[PDB]
Amino acid sequence: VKLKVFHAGSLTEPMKAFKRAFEEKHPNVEVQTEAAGSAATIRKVTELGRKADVIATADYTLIQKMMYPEFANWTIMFAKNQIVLAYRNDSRYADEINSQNWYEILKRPDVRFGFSNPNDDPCGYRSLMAIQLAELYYNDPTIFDELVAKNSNLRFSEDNGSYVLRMPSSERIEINKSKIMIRSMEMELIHLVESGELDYFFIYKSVAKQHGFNFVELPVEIDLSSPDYAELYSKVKVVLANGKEVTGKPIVYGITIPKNAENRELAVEFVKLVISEEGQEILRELGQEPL
Repeated sequence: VKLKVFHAGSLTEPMKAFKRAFEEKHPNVEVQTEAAGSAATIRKVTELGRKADVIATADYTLIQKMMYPEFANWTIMFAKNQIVLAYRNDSRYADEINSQNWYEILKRPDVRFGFSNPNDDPCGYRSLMAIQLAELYYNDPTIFDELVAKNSNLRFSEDNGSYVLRMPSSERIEINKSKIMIRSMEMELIHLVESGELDYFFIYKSVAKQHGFNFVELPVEIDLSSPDYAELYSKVKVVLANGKEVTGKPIVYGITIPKNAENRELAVEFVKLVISEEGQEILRELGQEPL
């Protein structure tokens, strides 16, 4: 039996461990995993005609938003994460950057950075959310302006302390290639930093640690990690090109079994593994703390 599991890119390393654990208990099963940004992952089912047994996203709310009621009808929340700014030892100004000067380093004309496509990937909208929340935290209304809006056609508008970014369609996104690179999913940015095409990238802390990158921790007030800062996070919103609206929220992953799953019984057992104490420990060892 082939169990089809489509998941957020940031779940790639945990999914290797889940596959191994599951196949140990179920010798007649091959877990077939595919990584993509969580919205692109869900569109495999909602637009590209695929059948999946398990969908796992980096933002639990996308399952309800994009799949209910025709393709799914429940979601289980699991795991947390945190946005950081990652780099290599050889990245320009690596020896200088810290939590106080990070946005000044990124503004330098000889520094290149990346983030993923918000239309496809929660890490991408969360990265833009964090940079805009920085304007509030540092009381500096030029950070998003100078890093992103002047280097793209991505812009937040402001009203009484709340901010909204309306995404262009993915084909209409424009980026200044001398400063920024984007990819559909955050995991693709790893290759660009490893090749030297980027100095820095916005990424989850878990992935930075898994892949051995250095990173700067961003303030808890902007990095979407903590339930205790939900009221600050909620001051930013991104309207994705498909019209779905995502608000800044503490990062919480989600899992479901689609209505068209072919292997429902085994899918139930796989979901049980992910959310079990064993699954929580797999995730914790790989850098994602439990709810």
